[PDB]
Amino acid sequence: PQDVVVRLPDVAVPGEAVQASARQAVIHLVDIAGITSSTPADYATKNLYLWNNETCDALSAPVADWNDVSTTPTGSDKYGPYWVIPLTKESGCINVIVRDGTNKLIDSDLRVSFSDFTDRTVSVIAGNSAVYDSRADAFRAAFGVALADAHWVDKTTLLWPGGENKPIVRLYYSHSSKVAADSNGEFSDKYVKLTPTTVNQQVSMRFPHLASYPAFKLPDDVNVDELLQGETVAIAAESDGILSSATQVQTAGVLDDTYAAAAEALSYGAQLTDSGVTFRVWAPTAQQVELVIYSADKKVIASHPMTRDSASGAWSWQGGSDLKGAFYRYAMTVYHPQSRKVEQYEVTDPYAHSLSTNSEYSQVVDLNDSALKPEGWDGLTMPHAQKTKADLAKMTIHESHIRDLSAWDQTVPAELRGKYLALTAQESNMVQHLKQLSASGVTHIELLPVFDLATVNEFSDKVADIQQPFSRLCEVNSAVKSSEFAGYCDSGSTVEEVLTQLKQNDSKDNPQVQALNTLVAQTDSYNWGYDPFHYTVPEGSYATDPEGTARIKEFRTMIQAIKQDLGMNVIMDVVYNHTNAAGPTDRTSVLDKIVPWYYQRLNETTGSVESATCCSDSAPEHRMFAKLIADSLAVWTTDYKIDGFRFDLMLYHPKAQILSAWERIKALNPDIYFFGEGWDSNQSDRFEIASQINLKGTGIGTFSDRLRDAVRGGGPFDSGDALRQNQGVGSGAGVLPNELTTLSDDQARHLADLTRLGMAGNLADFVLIDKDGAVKRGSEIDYNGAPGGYAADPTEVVNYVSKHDNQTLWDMISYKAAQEADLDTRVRMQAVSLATVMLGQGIAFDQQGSELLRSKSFTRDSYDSGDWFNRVDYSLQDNNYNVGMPRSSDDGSNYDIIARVKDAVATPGETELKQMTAFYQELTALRKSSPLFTLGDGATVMKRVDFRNTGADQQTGLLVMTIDDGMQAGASLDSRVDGIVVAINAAPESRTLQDFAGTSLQLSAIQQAAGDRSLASGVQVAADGSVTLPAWSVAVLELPQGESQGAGLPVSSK
Ligand SMILES: OC[C@H]1O[C@@H]2O[C@H]3[C@H](O)[C@@H](O)[C@@H](O[C@H]4[C@H](O)[C@@H](O)[C@@H](O[C@H]5[C@H](O)[C@@H](O)[C@@H](O[C@H]6[C@H](O)[C@@H](O)[C@@H](O[C@H]7[C@H](O)[C@@H](O)[C@@H](O[C@H]8[C@H](O)[C@@H](O)[C@@H](O[C@H]1[C@H](O)[C@H]2O)O[C@@H]8CO)O[C@@H]7CO)O[C@@H]6CO)O[C@@H]5CO)O[C@@H]4CO)O[C@@H]3CO
Ligand SMILES: [Ca+2]
Ligand SMILES: [Ca+2]
Ligand SMILES: [Ca+2]
Ligand SMILES: [Ca+2]
Ligand SMILES: [Ca+2]
Repeated sequence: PQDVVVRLPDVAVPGEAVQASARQAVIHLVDIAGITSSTPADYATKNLYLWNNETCDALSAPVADWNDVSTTPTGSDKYGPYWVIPLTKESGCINVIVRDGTNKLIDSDLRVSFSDFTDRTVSVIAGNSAVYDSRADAFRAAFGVALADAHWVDKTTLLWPGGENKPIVRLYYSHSSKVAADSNGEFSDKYVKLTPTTVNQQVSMRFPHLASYPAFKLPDDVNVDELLQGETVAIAAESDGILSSATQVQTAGVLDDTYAAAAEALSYGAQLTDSGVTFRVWAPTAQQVELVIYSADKKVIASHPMTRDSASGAWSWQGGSDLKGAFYRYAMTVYHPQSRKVEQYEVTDPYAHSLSTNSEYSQVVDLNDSALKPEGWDGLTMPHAQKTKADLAKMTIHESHIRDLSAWDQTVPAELRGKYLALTAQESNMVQHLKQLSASGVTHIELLPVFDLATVNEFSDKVADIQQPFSRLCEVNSAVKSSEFAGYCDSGSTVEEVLTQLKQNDSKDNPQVQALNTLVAQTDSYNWGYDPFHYTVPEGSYATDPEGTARIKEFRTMIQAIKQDLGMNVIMDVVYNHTNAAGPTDRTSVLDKIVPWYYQRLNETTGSVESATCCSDSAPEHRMFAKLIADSLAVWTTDYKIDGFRFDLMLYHPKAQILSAWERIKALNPDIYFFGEGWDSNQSDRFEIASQINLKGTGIGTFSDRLRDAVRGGGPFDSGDALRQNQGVGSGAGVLPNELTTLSDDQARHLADLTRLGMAGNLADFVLIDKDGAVKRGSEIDYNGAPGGYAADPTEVVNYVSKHDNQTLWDMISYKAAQEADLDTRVRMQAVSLATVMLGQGIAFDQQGSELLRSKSFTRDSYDSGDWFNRVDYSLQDNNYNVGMPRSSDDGSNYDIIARVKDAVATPGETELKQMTAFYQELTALRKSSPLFTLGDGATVMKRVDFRNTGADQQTGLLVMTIDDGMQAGASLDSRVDGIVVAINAAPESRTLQDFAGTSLQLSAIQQAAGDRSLASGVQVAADGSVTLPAWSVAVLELPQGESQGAGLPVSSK
């Protein structure tokens, strides 16, 4: 009122000094600092460095002497200097650097492509590294709103670097337009002034990554709720009111400080009460929300302006009970900072609980209706207990996929192939194999994404699968008509048949199976599905009918068949760490359309949605997304009876967030198990991440990569010859070397430390003898510079040697096994590999089909490689090995080593698969054959679990583990044995154990029953108590328990 007027510099927008003529380019330097006059700031010291050579070669005679300053401006006007630059051809690009003497002003070897600016007349500006098409663009950028490095973090606090040490600091706002300069070049919209302040600790706690930011203070009476209705720009100016900078404002902090407290007390979605249906959606910044209501054929039949609750920021409307079954969306009117527009669009409900086909509309549903439950649903019990640490330890997971399970199975009814309902085909090969796996002690099926994914089109008409005519492929995929496979549109054979014919002439120089499959991938039904569209509705394409609630009942039918007929618990993979899209445009941007910039994690400076996850990084560190997650998990827990959840990329989540979620779900069902996967994150600066280290002692499990890398060999980044040289314990590291490896005995001995430690459950405090005979705690064994042991209890550790991502176990072994290793040796290598997991104290996890030697033709990342490369054949003809070179984009640089190694031995057939299945069932039956394998508690494991054959002079590749049921340990947990010995001999030599001489040790009953089909076939226990172990074998032995408890196998104090 008294205030200085903030404004542009009173000078017109500059035109162009010179346009370039033929064989010329022109470069303007827009001296912005000078144009707010005073000094004529001489331009003779200004100069260009121009050099050609690689990348850009269009200049005509570049002065390559770096010091030579002589290339000074051709002329100047009041807006600065400019340069006329001769060229060779005028189509191309040039390399330029801009300098004040040998000093320098644009921290970047900048470049001028003539393909963008075809008049070759561009402008730049001291500091910016951008290349503008005119001085006016540059000038406007210089004085226009840019980036979004202002953070309105609570009601009275704005963190912003742009305002540091500036007299005028203000928050401008326009409810309905962009904030911009006047007809008079002034900023006339309303504003609040910001007084410099010091940030506080409540906000330093909340935003540690922003704590070095200049803090600014808002009058205690600012009408916050009105500022968040529109656009909010932060602006800084000098004493004359001329603008220094202006940026957009990230508002997520102040939205939580303002509304989260009230909004967490509310329930969301379309909710059947007894008064009818209540709709509520959280839209704290929206200007309008209307509830549109749709007919069965998707016509508008009502549109209701909703009631905004001023405290929560949530919008609600109460309607009739006849809205049950109606399709609906929210018609939003809302400012989006990305587009700087008050957008208008219809968004489906992020709390949707049912959907129309391909998720176009959300649908009012009562999940409690018996109409959407299969008969007996409410009685469904957990076939396996999860209460105690010992209960959880017995967990043995089968990581599976809806289409992997049934797509190829001719014994599944055609219409159920690739569907939730394939699991009811009680006499299919797939289902009876799973029933057998369960019988032998697989306990858990883990489901790859069955929530609503984005990346399969649920309109069946727009989708062709390889089991269908190839002409169907051409109809729905127009790229096919314009490719080397066009001839097959009339062939009258299926895509499956065409792919089989392409095997014959397929090689590293004719990778044609992959070439056709790549196009199939775009329009088939196949995807892992790590692409969330709606978090709390079943995927529609796995239903026999994706329109409406059909999927809800079919899914639960599937859940029933796994728990009741199959006798297994059920785990869901869940992806709360990202969304499929953000912004106001994209079909699958849901959350970021309704409350823009609140649900995604943004770069502190630009405000861009980060993509470290792959995609649109979500922001689970914000309260209303934490609630969304917990409410979502609750529905899956209560309404779908899911027994546990695997968090994808769990370290992009705050530890406190996961724990808070777990407590909410423990409150509904105390035995639900939580675990997740995580290795990169790099979000440590924003909060304490949900990582392997930090989660110690919480009871949240994590995939361990330690044993995995030690038994598989190498790591996930390997390519080329490293895939072969990096043998593991499972593939003969240092005992049966191949022709390329260099692994020393020490390197091999270290892998074995990682593997014992993992078999004892990868505890930090478990004490063992290392490769050099030194005493070490699990934390003290090294895993690529990190402590190897990180857990408090073994139930915090999930062990595995194969998984959906990266190469399958069989393919790793094929990469790494010595040529002399024959097929049966490779089969036992698979079995010994898996024994380190199945006989270990950690939770046991494994890829569907390891019991069938599953291959993906060396495909490392098969998320989109279709029915073809992920084939699992429950008719036991082969293991899908050698069905073509894998996709070139991701595996092309491995074609050389593949062709070199691929044909060392024969492709596994029915005999080998059947042999492997028995090996597998033997191991899992052993895992549950005695409680000593699954002690549960970490203090119990240290007290009872020990190793032999340790130290520098160990027999390489021979793991000997003891479990004690004797007196030094406490109660006899097994009323049949006093102790157990697990001997895994991953070596070509036979080995003899003397540690148990004259002690009445004996082979386990399970292995003795399997005869010469046992992994222990050929093991002899002498009367003097020595044990002979055949090459490549796994033996489990027992101390028989007498009339009272014996002395067992006490752990030594090291
Ligand atoms: O998200 C990434 C990744 O995370 C997980 O891996 C973790 C792992 O479990 C930990 O043990 C550890 O990783 C260490 C690793 O095991 C060691 O081998 C070593 O790695 C070094 C390599 O030896 C060395 O060669 C080099 O790596 C370079 C590669 O040679 C080069 O090709 C490129 O890497 C690219 C890959 O080739 C390419 O496949 C792709 O990587 C993807 C993964 O394959 C995919 O599985 C997933 O990776 C997860 C993995 O599943 C987890 O287990 O996504 C990846 C997307 O990037 O793309 C790569 C990028 O171009 O560049 C690297 C440059 O380093 O150096 C490495 C690093 O020292 O030490 C490892 C330490 O990281 O931690 C990781 C956490 O990432
Ligand atoms: Ca131009
Ligand atoms: Ca879907
Ligand atoms: Ca696909
Ligand atoms: Ca970051
Ligand atoms: Ca006992």
